[PDB]
Amino acid sequence: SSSEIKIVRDEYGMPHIYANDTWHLFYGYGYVVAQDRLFQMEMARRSTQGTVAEVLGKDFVKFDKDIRRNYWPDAIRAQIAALSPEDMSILQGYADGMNAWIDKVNTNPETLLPKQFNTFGFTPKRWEPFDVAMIFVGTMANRFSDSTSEIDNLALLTALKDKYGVSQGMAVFNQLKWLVNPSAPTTIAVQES
Amino acid sequence: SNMWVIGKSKAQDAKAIMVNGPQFGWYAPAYTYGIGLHGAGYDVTGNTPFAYPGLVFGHNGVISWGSTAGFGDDVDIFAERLSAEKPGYYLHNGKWVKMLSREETITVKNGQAETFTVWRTVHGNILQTDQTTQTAYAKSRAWDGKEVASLLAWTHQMKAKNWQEWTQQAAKQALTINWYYADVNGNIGYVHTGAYPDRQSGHDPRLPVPGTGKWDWKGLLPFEMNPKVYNPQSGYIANWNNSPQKDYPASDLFAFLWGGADRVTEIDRLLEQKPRLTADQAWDVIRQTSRQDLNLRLFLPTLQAATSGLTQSDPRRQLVETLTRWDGINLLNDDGKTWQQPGSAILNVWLTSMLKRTVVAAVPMPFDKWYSASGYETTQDGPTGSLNISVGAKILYEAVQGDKSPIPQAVDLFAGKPQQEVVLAALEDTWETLSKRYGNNVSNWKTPAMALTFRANNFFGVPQAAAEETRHQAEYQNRGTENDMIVFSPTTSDRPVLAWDVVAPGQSGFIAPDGTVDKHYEDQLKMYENFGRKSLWLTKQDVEAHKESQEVLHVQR
Ligand SMILES: [Ca+2]
Repeated sequence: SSSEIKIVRDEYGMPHIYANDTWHLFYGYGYVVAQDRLFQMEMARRSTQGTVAEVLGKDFVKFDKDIRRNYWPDAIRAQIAALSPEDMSILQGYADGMNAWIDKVNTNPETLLPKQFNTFGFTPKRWEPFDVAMIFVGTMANRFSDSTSEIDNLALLTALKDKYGVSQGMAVFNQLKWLVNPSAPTTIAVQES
Repeated sequence: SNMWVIGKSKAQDAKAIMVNGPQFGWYAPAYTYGIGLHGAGYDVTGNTPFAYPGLVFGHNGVISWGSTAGFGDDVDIFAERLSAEKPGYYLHNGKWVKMLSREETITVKNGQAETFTVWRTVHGNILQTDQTTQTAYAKSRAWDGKEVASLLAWTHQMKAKNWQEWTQQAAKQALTINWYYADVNGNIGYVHTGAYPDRQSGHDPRLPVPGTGKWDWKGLLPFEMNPKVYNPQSGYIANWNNSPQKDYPASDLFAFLWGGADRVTEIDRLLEQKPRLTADQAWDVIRQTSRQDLNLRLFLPTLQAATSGLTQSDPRRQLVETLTRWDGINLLNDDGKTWQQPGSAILNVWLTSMLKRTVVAAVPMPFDKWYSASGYETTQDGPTGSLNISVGAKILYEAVQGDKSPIPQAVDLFAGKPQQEVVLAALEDTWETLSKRYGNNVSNWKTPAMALTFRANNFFGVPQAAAEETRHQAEYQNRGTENDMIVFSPTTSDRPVLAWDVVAPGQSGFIAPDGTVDKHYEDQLKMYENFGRKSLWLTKQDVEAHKESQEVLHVQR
């Protein structure tokens, strides 16, 4: 069947999802993630959207403001709205899968609720496609692809000019923060390109 | 993050071998999540950070893929021109343009709420403003508006069956990331993926540009321009966040450089060493590189030359002889807390002293603090990520190369003194410092080993577990957060593919309300520490053969 989602766990607990369509396949994935890593995922959602002070307090206000100032939520929603129904299924399947398991947990918290929700004094909320997208945006795009020190570099350069004069300040800048160095060991050999 | 890919011509008893060690820090519960997907055109196995829809590490029985951080320059800052009167406007192409703005309310558990505004221009969100210059800085990313497409390219690539299909997806991944390929036929490939700006002529990407119009990027460079190799003449592909290719410019970070001193050399040495490598040998490179001091190789010749005319009773000469006798591989003593040889401690003190006398001296305060680290700095929990050669150390290496270095020495870092005299002065400092703490008998120096901590707070500094959930490993290992190996066409099996991984502490982070910990909460922790690994299953018969449980759902959209 098309309604059927089979979940097989191996000797390490690693889940394997058997499904006939995209929505059912990502629903299965979403479901096991909510089973295995709900507190982690929940904290990862608040970290990537800047909503930690709500449950954790005063100490995270600066963190929350810094996260919100580094993105444009509306630009992310517009990319979601432009997806094709097959692409959209991935994200919707996933959020739906998670929600299915959050509903049972929230229904039977005396045995299903992750101990840390009790510790931290809050409970899990339902997910939407925007939330799934933000997990990737916040930890892959801002973690590994958002690197610059240009304002700082300018500050440094200004101090080198005040020390060695204008032309000298600039040549020292090139010695400390060169653009390229032809002796750098490379992944692609020079014969290749 | 490191990776080594071995093709047909370098592989022994297989056609292709892929070993990946993504480095993101050590966390409890695991940074990555193990998952197999079978249906709707997908047939994959692997693990991926934060259980993203697409698997960063894994294979589909035909091809295998992996990643390492790219570090290309894909972000530039635009100095926006504001008017004192007419606020919330900026000058662009001779018109006063209005900024996008949004208000935000930060709700605070047990405190008052807080609201602020976020501003945005054509170039990007505003970082900071200088109302004295009447300048606002906007951070411009080449991948702005392709975030979602990058996620989907990472998902769709799992279905590729060849290089041709695989690169159609690589062309849509817009973040600066290295992608790797291997297949059942022994083919291997590499792509430095990402969206890079087509800059205006005379744009120096290390420094801000005016955002008034003339400095605006021309667009984005085509994918034909992205560094890539297929079936390289060497038989292998190695990366440890080094330069992709000759003359490729790195990130603008002051602290990031691609120079003659690079930790990828440590991988290359080992892969060129043996004409062919087996899977156990390819796996074994993790153990060696985990334990290798990264500075020994770079400055041993320099220290040797400087102490060559010194006497045997000279302590500065003794210290160099200790290092000469050493292979650079750190091993713990029986005590689980100290290293067998004092090499790293010596290089650490020497290097700190050397930096203070050379690079630090040439830079004005407080910019001098950016170049003073030796790269051994840690705490009680050990390093937060990988060990690397510090920026100051890469700059000092070029200086000690003298004229063999391609980098013009605008200021002589040795400030008119012969090299040997600065080296010997730093060696005197070293001896004075270390002998004071450990005594005069170098042979009984028991130096402190670095440790490994699986942190309860995620990389943002936000709790993702209870503090008590923190795990400790005695030996610091400069390796992936996870390690995975894929072997295509083993001669050793009937199986066309074999794959292994390790996801520590375990698959599950579940703790029941009563304090009852899941069965898979920490069953991979000891495996991690002793360089072990678990089989990854793809086919139904393997999965069936190894099943521990089954759950069937009947759901309709
Ligand atoms: Ca830049």
